Amino acid sequence: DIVMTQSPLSLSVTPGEPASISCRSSQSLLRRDGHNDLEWYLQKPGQSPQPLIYLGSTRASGVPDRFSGSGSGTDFTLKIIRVEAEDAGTYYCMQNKQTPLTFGQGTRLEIKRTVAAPSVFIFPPSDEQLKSGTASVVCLLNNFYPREAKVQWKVDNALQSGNSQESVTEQDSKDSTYSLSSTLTLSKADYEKHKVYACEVTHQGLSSPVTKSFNRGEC
Amino acid sequence: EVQLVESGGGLVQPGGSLKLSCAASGFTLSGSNVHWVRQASGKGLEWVGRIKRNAESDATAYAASMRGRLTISRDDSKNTAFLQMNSLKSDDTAMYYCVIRGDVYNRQWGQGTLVTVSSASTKGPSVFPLAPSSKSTSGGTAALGCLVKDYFPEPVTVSWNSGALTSGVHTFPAVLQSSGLYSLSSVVTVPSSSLGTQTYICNVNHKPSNTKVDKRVEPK
Repeated sequence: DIVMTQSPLSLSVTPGEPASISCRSSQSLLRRDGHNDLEWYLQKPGQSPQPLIYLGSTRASGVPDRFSGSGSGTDFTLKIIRVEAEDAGTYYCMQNKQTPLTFGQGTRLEIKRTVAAPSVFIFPPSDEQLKSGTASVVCLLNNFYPREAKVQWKVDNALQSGNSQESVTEQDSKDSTYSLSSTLTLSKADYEKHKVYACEVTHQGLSSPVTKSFNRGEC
Repeated sequence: EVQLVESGGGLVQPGGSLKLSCAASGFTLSGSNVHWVRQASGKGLEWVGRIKRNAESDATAYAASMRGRLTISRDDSKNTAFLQMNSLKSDDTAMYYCVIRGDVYNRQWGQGTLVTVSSASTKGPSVFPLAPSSKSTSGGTAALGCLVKDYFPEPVTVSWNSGALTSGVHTFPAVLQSSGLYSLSSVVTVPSSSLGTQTYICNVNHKPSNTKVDKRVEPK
């Protein structure tokens, strides 16, 4: 099988600045006609891969001037002359010379933007969830940059360790930010045994960590 | 119009079989080479196999990893391509994509169909509101949502106000809980001045268990 080695595996570029991705083929992809059996795909968050370049350098329909494929034989480059927020996603090179078709590891393009502190919201268990015999406390960290964020949970000043799960959305295609949900799982009996539910957030965009809390039974 | 309908996916037990379908609309499949590519959650792209066009003797090739477990065919009378996968293992769990290599829909990929190879049974989700309150207000902005808990397998689709509400929406990736069941939250940030007047419904559909719920999220 032809091996496709992509480089780098990730990069963070500020909009308006250029981006370059390398792809090395283990075998010659050069055709008799001067082209190469090399393609470039972009996969945006929550989407299928989409063609960008084929025949090594031909732009796919609707793909703008700012995107270019170059190289020959074994060494390939995808260039984005001017990076845009919409470009956020994973880029893959692919050989279509022969079967099996083979792809590179993929390159995640992060759109670099200005540091943005999260907006923090806390949701007690719903009365309807409590009715079903279960309790989930949700802490929301909205629209922040960079993605590195830390959430600490305290229940009556007791640090919670192992009873929470986090989920981070992919980089937003428009505003270049991330969002995080942290869920604290407890039994209804434990939820009812305590008063203060606190979510502590640490992020580059906050001078000091921010705490959002509620008291069970509004107390 | 040009379209690629994908189905035949879903939940299957280890050792089981699945027949994926790739239905073409607006163009004739017999004139195109149809490929299949998979992607495990958070992973890269892996070619599975292909079927060449009629003018290319309907020639089939398959990935070495899928060692004599695959059968690609076409029903030209139905204008559909099929990927038959036998003796499925947990590592075959992935989104499977139908890829057209031809005149129309050239190097374009279908939306894909998710294949889950697991011994766990289907479970419809519980849908709970994440009501807006003072604790979920920051300045002149309020956040609200829906907790989509305890379902299996993936996927779950969530929309707001039947697709009319999209701005400020974050449907979080599902996290697999210790129970072996998934859970996700879908949230919206809205103006707080709209809390008592505008209605916010979340439309949840877990197709694997035929669970569709329209849940109104009200303040307090």
